[PDB]
Amino acid sequence: FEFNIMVVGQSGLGKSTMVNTLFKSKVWKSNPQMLQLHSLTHVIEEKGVKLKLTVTDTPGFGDQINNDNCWDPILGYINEQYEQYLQEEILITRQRHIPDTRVHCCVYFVPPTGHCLRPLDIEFLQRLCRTVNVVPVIARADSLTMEEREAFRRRIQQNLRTHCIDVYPQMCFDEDINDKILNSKLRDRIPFAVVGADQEHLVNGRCVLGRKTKWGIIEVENMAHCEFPLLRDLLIRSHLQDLKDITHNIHYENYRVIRLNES
Ligand SMILES: Nc1nc2c(ncn2[C@@H]2O[C@H](COP(=O)(O)OP(=O)(O)O)[C@@H](O)[C@H]2O)c(=O)[nH]1
Ligand SMILES: [Mg+2]
Repeated sequence: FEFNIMVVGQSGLGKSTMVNTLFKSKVWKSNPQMLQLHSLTHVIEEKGVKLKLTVTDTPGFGDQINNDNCWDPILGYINEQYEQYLQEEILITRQRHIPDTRVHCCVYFVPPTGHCLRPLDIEFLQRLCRTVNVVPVIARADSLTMEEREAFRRRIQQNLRTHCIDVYPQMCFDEDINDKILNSKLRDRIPFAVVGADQEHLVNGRCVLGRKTKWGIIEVENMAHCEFPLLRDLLIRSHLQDLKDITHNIHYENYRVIRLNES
């Protein structure tokens, strides 16, 4: 019943706002200077299904002049959870339920530059997708027009293919034809053009999360405004269990194979 998300990206990309946008979404009838990793856990529920959701907010990388090996604090934390799960699994006397602190999905925030992936993003995504499920998003997508979001999305998809970045949902995990059709529609939308908002607003008799601009409000849970519902339903509803299966059966097993061979 445990599910762990981690937001990863440069500072000023709306990551902390996105953590609050998830934890206060209207899908649920239940309302609820950083320099280290901070995990926020809330045992949420939707329609009679209890879920212990944990979202780990990360400090900003890429803000320094020298950002070489800035991925190691994140890659080190992910491997720590694999190592702790492995040590609990190899004990002679084990716990009846091993606590699952492994990251089941990483949400990587791409700056809305409108150009393409930067060398920093490529190096981070290449090493992240090797050990964890990664779903990239176009951060603060409202800073780009609808036509610019689509063109920027396509160029990123081209960068992911040229640099061999297998992003969730990985095409090598679609067995059923129904999965091949549903996931192909998702990969066409990744990276999601997301917009975050932790502020509520009264919009004609409805309470909604949104960003207040000059000529209206950007309802973040409205598909006609942004693609946050696509990211939200993937993580919480449609692909929650599949993310946990791939984390356990693929990523953790790969870590286990390496550790037991070098031992
Ligand atoms: N245009 C736009 N601005 C946003 C969005 N989300 C957050 N912001 C703004 O970005 C600023 C910093 O956001 P924050 O969540 O702290 O970014 P973080 O450093 O990655 O955690 C805030 O002033 C927010 O108002 C968004 O979806 N669109
Ligand atoms: Mg933040």
